[PDB]
Amino acid sequence: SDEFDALRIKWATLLTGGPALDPADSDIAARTDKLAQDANDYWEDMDLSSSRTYIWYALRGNGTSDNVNAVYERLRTMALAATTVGSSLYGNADLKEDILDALDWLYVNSYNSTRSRSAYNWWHWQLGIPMSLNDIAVLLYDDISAARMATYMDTIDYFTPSIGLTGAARAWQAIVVGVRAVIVKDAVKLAAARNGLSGTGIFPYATGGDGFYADGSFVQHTTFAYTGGYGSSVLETTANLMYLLSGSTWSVSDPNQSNVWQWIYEAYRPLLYKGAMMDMVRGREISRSYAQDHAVGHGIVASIVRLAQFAPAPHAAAFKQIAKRVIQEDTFSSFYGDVSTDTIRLAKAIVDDPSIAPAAAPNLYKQYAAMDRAVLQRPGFALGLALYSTRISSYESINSENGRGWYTGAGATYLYNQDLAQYSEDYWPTVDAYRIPGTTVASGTPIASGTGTSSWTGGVSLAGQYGASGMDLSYGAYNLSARKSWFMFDDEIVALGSGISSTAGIPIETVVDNRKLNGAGDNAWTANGAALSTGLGVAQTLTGVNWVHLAGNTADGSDIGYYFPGGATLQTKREARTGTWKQINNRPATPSTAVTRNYETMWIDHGTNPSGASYGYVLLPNKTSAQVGAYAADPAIEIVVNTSGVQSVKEKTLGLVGANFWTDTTQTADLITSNKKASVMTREIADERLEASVSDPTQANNGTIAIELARSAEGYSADPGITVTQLAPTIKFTVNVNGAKGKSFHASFQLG
Repeated sequence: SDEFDALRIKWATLLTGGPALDPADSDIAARTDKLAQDANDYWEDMDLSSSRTYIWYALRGNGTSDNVNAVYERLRTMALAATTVGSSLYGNADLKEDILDALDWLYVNSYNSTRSRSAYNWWHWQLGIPMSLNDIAVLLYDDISAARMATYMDTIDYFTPSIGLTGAARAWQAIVVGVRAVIVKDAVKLAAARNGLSGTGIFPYATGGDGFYADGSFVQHTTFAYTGGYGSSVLETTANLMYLLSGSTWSVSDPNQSNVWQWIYEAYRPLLYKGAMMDMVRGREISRSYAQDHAVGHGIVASIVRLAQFAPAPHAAAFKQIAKRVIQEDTFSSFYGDVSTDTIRLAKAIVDDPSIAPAAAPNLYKQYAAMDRAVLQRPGFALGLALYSTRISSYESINSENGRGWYTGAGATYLYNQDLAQYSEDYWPTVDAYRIPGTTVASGTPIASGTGTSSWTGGVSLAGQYGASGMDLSYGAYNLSARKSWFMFDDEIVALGSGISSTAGIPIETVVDNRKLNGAGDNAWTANGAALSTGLGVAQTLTGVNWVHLAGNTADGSDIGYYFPGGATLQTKREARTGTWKQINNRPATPSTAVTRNYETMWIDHGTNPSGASYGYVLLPNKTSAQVGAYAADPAIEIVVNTSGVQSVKEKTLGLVGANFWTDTTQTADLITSNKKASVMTREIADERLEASVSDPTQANNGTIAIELARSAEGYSADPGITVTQLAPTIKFTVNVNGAKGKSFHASFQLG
């Protein structure tokens, strides 16, 4: 026994769950059964003949990387079914050998050094297949002759001998080289795998391009917000590799590894809601049926549980508290239902320990300046905002995936409440892709995948408790510009639109909301105190609307109210929509099964070729019909301004004033005066203090932002970057935003 053997065994346990994997545990046993059932299904459908042209008819074609990668995944499942203590296939000789025969046959007829390393899809050949093959080699190590292992490992070395890529691709490379290095016992290669994590897109914070940013954002493919997609993969791989090497001669020593803890607290936590990983950060992966928000969120908690196994104090303890909470929070899909059996074992250990208390739910407003995203987390709900600009692309669509992701990041609002299933349960293949909530578009018209020509995208954060965002809109596919803002307060999100103009000759509309209803599609809903019909297939216009109320899919915690300052005319419809995942993910493996979901869609028609059009609505989560009407009788927010120059909203109760200035000219909105493009929010406590935060959303002002507040102060404290020049009779200061990268600067003034 050497250290390599020790490592190999440690990885085996990570795959199998270990020798102490208790079969009495309801969930552990529930998993060790589906594993065999799936293996027997594959083992039964195999072609065990010696003249076979394929292992599985369903996956024939030794050239289509897609099918071959799937073949190796199946053989991986089978290997697991044969090595997981508790499987009704544990230690089966015929199964082990039938697997090794398949591998040899694949070596000679498909996966070998005679093929191009860069053939479509390079990912399968260099990362996908090797990751499965390495796992099979570890699991069936003892039943693998030297002759066989050579063909397996030599081939993997040919495809991925080194680590030289970035982000996920880089981390994936590390785990390929590392596990193999363990199997063949190459301390040099294992040292290189360890060192790979210090590379671009992983441990070190990115300031541009792919990687994790200091502000919490994550980007991949240069211009896409990807915390929930490639980010998840980077996390999982980095967590698995680090855990593997922890304590060994190759244990990660890079001090930047501590950044990983921050990824959890800053990059992932604010974007999780009762087990769901917000879709706005999952790129093209929203089009994958096997990766809807909760399934993905489960994988993220699985990594947290993994880190909790070796992370230093007090992170391990905190990770455990985080996982425990998410597991209890998610009553939609059992967490133990789709994570590794080893994750179940470790998870249960945390959940059953009384000394471990569930972490508190996040409560904040966060601006992810680096990826044009923003989130509001509160008790009972969460709002995610997806924007795009000259820096972040509208959406990503490659390899025939996410072809209808058009407006998923164009001022799109995502509301999370007690209806944990809203965005799962086949939402993406059935929702109207042209009517993503919160967006302003040319009816039934798409836009291109790419960055915009506007730099003004982002917002300001007030001490991480309240905030405001904005997106200067100007699509390239057709003519349509507008100023769009969102103001996040306690339990109200005010949305404002102005300068809505177009010469496209296409009806222009703004989507107030588009929600998936219950199976019957009969969610009650009301307008101005009057109930509206609940039937499906009914379109109807609501004119002179002050407020609307929609009942959620759950008795409590999922109602949504909508208040319209000044009243509005609403175009709506309630319909059953059918579609297939194949329609948004055109890959042979994608199920073509038809699914039907019900929706209540509401939008404002601005007509064709509007000029200076505008809208203003307030989202009121978790309020009953009675409460929405109560609000309407004395709304807490007050629109200060909604012109193409400035959009401002005031929240009477909290003393909050938010203002988005869109031009480089001196302008005023209530107490706030600005001389440049800026996102500003102030909070006033009568005769106590005046708080203020300011950002340069354009991330391009190389000078300052001159602000003036119509109040007289007695003193102040401020972030460096802010220089105060006057406190009386009015407040005056400048914010040095050169290279601020969209961050907010905070000042606090003492009032007499």
